[PDB]
Amino acid sequence: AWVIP
Amino acid sequence: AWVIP
Amino acid sequence: DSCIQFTRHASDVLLNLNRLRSRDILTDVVIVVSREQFRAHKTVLMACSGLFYSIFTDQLKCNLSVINLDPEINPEGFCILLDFMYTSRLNLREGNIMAVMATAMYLQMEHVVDTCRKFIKASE
Amino acid sequence: DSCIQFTRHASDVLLNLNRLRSRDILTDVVIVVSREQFRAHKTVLMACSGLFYSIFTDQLKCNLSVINLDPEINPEGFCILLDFMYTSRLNLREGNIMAVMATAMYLQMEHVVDTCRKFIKASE
Ligand SMILES: N#Cc1c(NCC2CC2)ccnc1Cl
Ligand SMILES: N#Cc1c(NCC2CC2)ccnc1Cl
Ligand SMILES: [Cl-]
Ligand SMILES: [Cl-]
Repeated sequence: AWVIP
Repeated sequence: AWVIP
Repeated sequence: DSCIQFTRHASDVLLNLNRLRSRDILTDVVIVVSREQFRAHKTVLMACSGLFYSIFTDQLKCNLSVINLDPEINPEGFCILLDFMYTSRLNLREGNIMAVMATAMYLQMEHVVDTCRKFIKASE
Repeated sequence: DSCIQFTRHASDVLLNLNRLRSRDILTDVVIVVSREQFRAHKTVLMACSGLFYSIFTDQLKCNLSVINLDPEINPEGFCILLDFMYTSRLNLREGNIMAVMATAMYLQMEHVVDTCRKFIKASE
C-alpha cells in the first residue's frame, strides 16, 4: 504493497 | 511505457 | 523470457472496466446490500473477492443475475470496496474503517483486511 | 485525495482474469481467426482494443457470441495480442513483428503499434 497515490 | 519485465 | 511489458497496461484495463461499470456497459450482475443495488461485472468481482469467486464458480449460483449479501453488511462499506476493486484506490477513513474491514473479511479481500488492521493497531 | 492504493492490485486482477480465461470460466465470446477459435471475455477485449470496444457498444453486435475477424489477420498475431491484453506482456520477435503490428493496427491498440514501429525504425 500500500502506498500514497 | 515499455520495459524489460 | 523475451517479452516486453507495458507498465500502465493493467491500470489502463482497470480504468476502462470502471468506465464500462459507470456507463452500465456489459454489467451482468446486481449486488443487493440493505435495499441498495450495485451493478457490476461478475469477472471483476471474482478477480477481487474470494467470496464472489466461490459464488460464480458454483453451478447454480453462476446463473444468477441478482446476489443478496448478508444483512449485516453496510452498503457504504461495500461501495467503498467495489470502488477499490475497480480502481486499486481505497477510501479509508476513521469513520469507516470498522465498516470497511468487516466488509473485506466477508468478501475475502486479504490485502484490505491486512492494512485495515494496521491502521487500527497504530490508532490504539 | 485521502485514498490509499495497493500497487499490485490492477496486475493481480489481470492475473486472475487470465486464469479464468485459461479455465474457460465466464468467457462470453469466441473470436474466429483463419478457422482457429479464441475464447475471451468481451469486457477485457473492449478495455484493450478500440475495434472490440466499437463492436461490443453496437446494439446488434453486442449480442453476438461469435465474432469473425478480417481474413488477412494471422491467428498467431492475434494470439500474441490476446495474451498481451490479459498479461501486459508482448512476445515481440523479428519473425513476428510484421504480423503483430498489422494485427495491433486493425484492433486499434495504439501502444503496441507505437513500440512495434520503434523496433523496426531501429532495425533499419
Ligand atoms: N477470478 C479469480 C480467482 C480468484 N479470485 C479470488 C480473489 C481474491 C483472490 C482466486 C483464485 N483463482 C482465481 Cl481464478
Ligand atoms: N472498455 C472500454 C473503453 C475503450 N476501449 C478501447 C481501448 C483501446 C482504448 C475506449 C474508451 N472508453 C472505453 Cl469505456
Ligand atoms: Cl484485496
Ligand atoms: Cl495497446
